[PDB]
Amino acid sequence: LRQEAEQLKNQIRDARKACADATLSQITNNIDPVGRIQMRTRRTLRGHLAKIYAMHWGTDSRLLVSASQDGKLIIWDSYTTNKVHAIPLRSSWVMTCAYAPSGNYVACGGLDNICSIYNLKTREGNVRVSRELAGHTGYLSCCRFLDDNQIVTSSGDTTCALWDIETGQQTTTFTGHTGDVMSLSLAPDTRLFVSGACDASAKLWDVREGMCRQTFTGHESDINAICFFPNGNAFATGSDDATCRLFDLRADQELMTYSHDNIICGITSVSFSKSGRLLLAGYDDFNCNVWDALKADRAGVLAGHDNRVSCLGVTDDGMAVATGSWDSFLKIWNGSS
Amino acid sequence: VQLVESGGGLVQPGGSRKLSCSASGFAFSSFGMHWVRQAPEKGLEWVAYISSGSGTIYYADTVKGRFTISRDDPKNTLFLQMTSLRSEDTAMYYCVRSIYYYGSSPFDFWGQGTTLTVSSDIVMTQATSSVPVTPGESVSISCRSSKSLLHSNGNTYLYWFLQRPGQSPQLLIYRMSNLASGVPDRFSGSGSGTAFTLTISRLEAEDVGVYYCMQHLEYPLTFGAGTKL
Amino acid sequence: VSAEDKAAAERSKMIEKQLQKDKQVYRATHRLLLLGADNSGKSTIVKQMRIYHGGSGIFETKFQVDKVNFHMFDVGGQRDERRKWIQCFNDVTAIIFVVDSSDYNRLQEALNDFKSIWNNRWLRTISVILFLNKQDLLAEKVLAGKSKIEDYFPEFARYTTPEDATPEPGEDPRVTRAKYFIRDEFLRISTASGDGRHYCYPHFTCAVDTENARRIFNDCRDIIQRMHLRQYELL
Amino acid sequence: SIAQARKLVEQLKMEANIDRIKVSKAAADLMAYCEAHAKEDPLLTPVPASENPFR
Amino acid sequence: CNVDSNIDQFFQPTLYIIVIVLGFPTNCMALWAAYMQVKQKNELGIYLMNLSIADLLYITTLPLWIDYFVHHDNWIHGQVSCKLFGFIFYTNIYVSIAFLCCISVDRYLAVAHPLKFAKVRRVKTALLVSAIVWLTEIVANSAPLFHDELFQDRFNHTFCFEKYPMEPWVAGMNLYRTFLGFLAPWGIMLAAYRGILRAVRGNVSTERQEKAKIKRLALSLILIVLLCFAPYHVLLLWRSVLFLINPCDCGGEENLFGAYHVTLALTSLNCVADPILYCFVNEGARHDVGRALATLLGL
Repeated sequence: LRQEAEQLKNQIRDARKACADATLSQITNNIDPVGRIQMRTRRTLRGHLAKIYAMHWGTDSRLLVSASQDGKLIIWDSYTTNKVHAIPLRSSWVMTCAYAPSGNYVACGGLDNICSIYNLKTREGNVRVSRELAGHTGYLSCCRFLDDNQIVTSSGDTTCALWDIETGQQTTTFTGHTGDVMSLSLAPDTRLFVSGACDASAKLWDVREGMCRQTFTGHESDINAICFFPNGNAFATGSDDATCRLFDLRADQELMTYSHDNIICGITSVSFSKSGRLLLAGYDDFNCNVWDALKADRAGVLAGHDNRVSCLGVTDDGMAVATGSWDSFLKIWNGSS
Repeated sequence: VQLVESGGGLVQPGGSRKLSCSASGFAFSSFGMHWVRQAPEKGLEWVAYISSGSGTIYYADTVKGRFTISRDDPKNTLFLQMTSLRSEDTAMYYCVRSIYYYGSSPFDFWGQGTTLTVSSDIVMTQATSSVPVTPGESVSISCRSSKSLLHSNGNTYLYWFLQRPGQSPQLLIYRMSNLASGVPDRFSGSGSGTAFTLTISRLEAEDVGVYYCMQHLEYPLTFGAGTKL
Repeated sequence: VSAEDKAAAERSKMIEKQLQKDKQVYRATHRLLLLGADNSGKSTIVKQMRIYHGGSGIFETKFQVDKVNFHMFDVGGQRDERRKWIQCFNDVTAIIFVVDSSDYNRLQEALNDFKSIWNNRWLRTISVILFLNKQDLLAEKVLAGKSKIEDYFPEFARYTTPEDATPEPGEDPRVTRAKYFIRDEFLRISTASGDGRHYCYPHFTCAVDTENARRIFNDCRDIIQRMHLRQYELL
Repeated sequence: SIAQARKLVEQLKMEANIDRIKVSKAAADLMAYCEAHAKEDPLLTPVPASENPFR
Repeated sequence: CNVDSNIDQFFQPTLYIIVIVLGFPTNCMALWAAYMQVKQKNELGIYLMNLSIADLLYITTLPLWIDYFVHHDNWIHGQVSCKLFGFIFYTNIYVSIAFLCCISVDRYLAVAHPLKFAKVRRVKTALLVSAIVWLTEIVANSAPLFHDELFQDRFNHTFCFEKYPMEPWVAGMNLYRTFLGFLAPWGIMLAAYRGILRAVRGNVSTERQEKAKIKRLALSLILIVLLCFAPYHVLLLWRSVLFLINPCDCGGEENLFGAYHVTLALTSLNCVADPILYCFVNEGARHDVGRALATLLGL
């Protein structure tokens, strides 16, 4: 049983501190802190119905996909504020959606234990359900695409999985979480993916392999969302305690805590700028907040949303951000100058 | 996908009648149906266009007026009513599908055309008209335009088509440097400003026919008689 | 301003019209959240109203009563460790707690579940409809009298049936007393917090009941009536 | 019970396999990546509106 | 054809200034609260803020009428300030009654038919019908701008449109105005609130305390509207009876002109009653009042 587990886990805890050194905040304080970053709503896509659960930027940094509880999956043109596609989703509690890197497929998860993948660039011109992935006993909570051949999906049965859409069966099942997994992030090289669960623990797996490679502890509540650093060796987790944190992938411990006395309500989604200097956080304070990377200080607020900002995404161009909230409005924020 | 069109043949000048194009299992209720002509042993030319959920019915100034087009989403049929025909309108006809998203493929599928026999704008030149059918080369077709088609968006609006002896012309290069689905990697397109060049990797027996091109900023949709293979 | 971009804008406006129709059909519907145990036969009650629009997890029961349409969303296929779908269900018009009355063993678990419902963070405002089903099973099993109601719940003896009750003519008085004791337990765990924020409506039903849709529609109508009284400053 | 305990103990023992070195190199790489990509962040450095399509 | 000069010298200044000082900030704040109400898409925001402006205009035209009531009748200032502002001040009460009737209709369709009339309960429809009410109340009440002009007498002028001998066209138009601008909207208010009380009686989730409080509020609304507008219109009916085919004998109703100004004084209280009784009653609106005061002080 647990005769040796407690002794064999001692080297896990001391390793994160014995080989560590001073935190990155004091070291990076020598760099110039970014000034008050104010960012304006350049466009508002007031098309959706209900609370917008999740959104995903297209690979072109111009196409958006967003999901609502009614079963609406909408692909917007962000540059002109036009909706390219509207898809009526059958599983009408889609927590998350995603855009395939090739841009031909859009996948939506949800509470209904399945992954619905839809064809965009079909020879017919009408978006039809390409496939449905079944085999998860919990609720799908993140649906990030790996590539056109395979898709990673984490659900509410404390497990994530890697599927191949063409055949359908669960190619690989990653288990090891205690509570339901609420969000995963896929690295830019699409070779490792990190998923965080309600057990206040995150875990990195291997898409080709099947067992966990990294575990991460230090949150005091559910890990509400996780987003990879664009570098690929770090990721940010936003939790219910409003104490969003950054974990270095290799270093295998918490680096610093993004905390303040003003913030009370928890996080709902996290995203990163291309350089990562702008970690935005979709707090439940009814307004997303954009803070720095090296100094861990609040830099601005993307206020303008009546309700909680439920999702947050930075383009692959690193040029704009999109915030989706419970007011059914998607706001595209960009720098004023 | 099928866009097979039906109609009659010979008719008198006072032969106001209807010519239809019927589609197979289709997304017709959300497609911007175009309508193109082709003078015998000559190039193509517009006749009309009706957007999905008709709000922008446009015509060509040559036949604007008497000619009319309409869409029928429930029974999935495109009507063309023609009144007071003249001796010029005798030509091949094609019912063409086209819709536009941020990155859509326009003018993809051309239905099997129908014959009709009866008893400013940007100009497409296509000066070259004869090209050898010798295989194993890298021949290219050059295209002129009245003005640069590169709009401020960042995309050109010129379309390319090949016509083998008997069939409707399948699209090759929508916009520039943007291949369609059925067309293989062999075809290609490039250029800059008012200069256009459709290039071919290798030559085989399926590259024969005439090439055609259309501008799209304004809506004359006129063509230029290309190289006969 | 390009012709292709003009047609793209026309397409976006067509989707805007579709989304306005979508606006109307979403605001013309009221979400309802089923919740209960597996012994409760929630899916049995869902079949009882009407043939459900299947699709596990969602069961998507859209129905109209008296020309008023709304969409209940039966659930139960997800994990029951914490019911984390409740956060997704916080705007729902009402939550239908469905429970059975025959098996006294799980009634303590039913009371615990109702206590968890009535004080949830996302349930501080949502009203609750109580559906006690399989009442005929309870009546028959207590007419047999093999299992005393006193051993599981020692407060039956002190309880005498209230006069406000309107039992059916064929109902035995002890059957009525058991029915209203099992009702009073849930009523008493309900009427302890959030009196004005929500109110738990009780009901008795069985496997076959043609008035399930009418009753649930009336209950949602009362919930909306109170919501409008609060919202429109008439309170 | 037994199966989950076994899964947990193997998970712990092959989690202990990865080596441990100083975090200074990781932090240095982190801020190096942050500073090397500062130019092409239009959010960090607001791009002039003429070429910004969100203008 | 003489001013009563018994109590109207001091009666109007005593309470009209009070109406100013109380109503104006409170009517503006009720406007602001209605803006919060529509901020949450509640069309009662429009139905309340439009009434708030319809009474705020009455307050704005009040101060140059208190000197009018004093022997400086018609206050000179040309015919522009004696005709347009006169129509505004004589029609703001009717627009107020119309908007109260519209609010009552909205509440009746919101509680007694909680989910039937979704097609008429949109904020867009609120603006459409509020503008329609504004248009139809201005057009139907524009008669005094054409045939009614000011007049002056030796003692101290006469009026703007008081018309001690009421012209027959005034009699007809004012009787029609009285009926179809007070009794019909008030009858609609009474019927709608009776239906609302019936529906709340049919409710189950409401205890007896809340039901009785709602009944008290409905009765208070109906009775304040009556106590503020009925004496005026009863007096107008009496003057129509005395100035129909029976000639305007004067003298007898010159003392009744004092009742005219007393009834104007009585009607002036409806302007301050509307915000305190339509917005300030709600406890949630009281918390909104506190937070709005905090925001405006910290703005």
